[PDB]
Amino acid sequence: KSDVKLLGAWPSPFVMRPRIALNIKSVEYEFLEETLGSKSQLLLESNPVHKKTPVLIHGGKPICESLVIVEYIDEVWSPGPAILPSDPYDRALARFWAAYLDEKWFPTMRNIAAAKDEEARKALIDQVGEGLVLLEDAFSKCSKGKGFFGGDQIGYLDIAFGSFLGWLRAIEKMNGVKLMDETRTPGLLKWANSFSSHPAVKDVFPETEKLVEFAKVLAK
Repeated sequence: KSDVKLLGAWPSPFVMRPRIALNIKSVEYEFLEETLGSKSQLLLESNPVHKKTPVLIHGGKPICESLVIVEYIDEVWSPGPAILPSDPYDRALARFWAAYLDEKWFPTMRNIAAAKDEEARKALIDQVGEGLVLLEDAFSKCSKGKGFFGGDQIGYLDIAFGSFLGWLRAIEKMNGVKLMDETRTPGLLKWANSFSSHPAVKDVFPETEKLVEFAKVLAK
């Protein structure tokens, strides 16, 4: 446990990702929580560049960036279940879509809240919805009719996309929209229960109402 420490604000999609990976590999670790109102001194010297979490500390060495940490964990604990696909092409697709999610989709969803007008807001929501259609199609190709983006087994892209599910539902609820439905995202609807119920996920997965009430705390 003391060999592996995870620095993280909570709740957070990015912090959730290494927690799931560690769970998949059955790795004991201590969770160091960053508390609201200040950056810890350990954070400031572990991640001096970005000053944010997650930071995995493995034998007093810091690894930053949530996806970089997931692949680090996959590689170091290579005995355990594979997190990334084994085929080079499948891995490239998995990395491609996680990058899309982090650089384009989630920033767009998070911008909804800051929209100035109802037109701007609607535009953003439409864009989040179109990204889901893209992700439904990616799920079809990646899953091959199995449970997960990773196939029969939870994988890297499940972790990247699933980490945001709680925030997707909160923003759906708070904006009064259904972005993920049976007509346009039937596979993702099913996968979202498979993911959130997964043994390596369910104890670190947030109640939607929790995140809604928490967004209201943050509003300061």
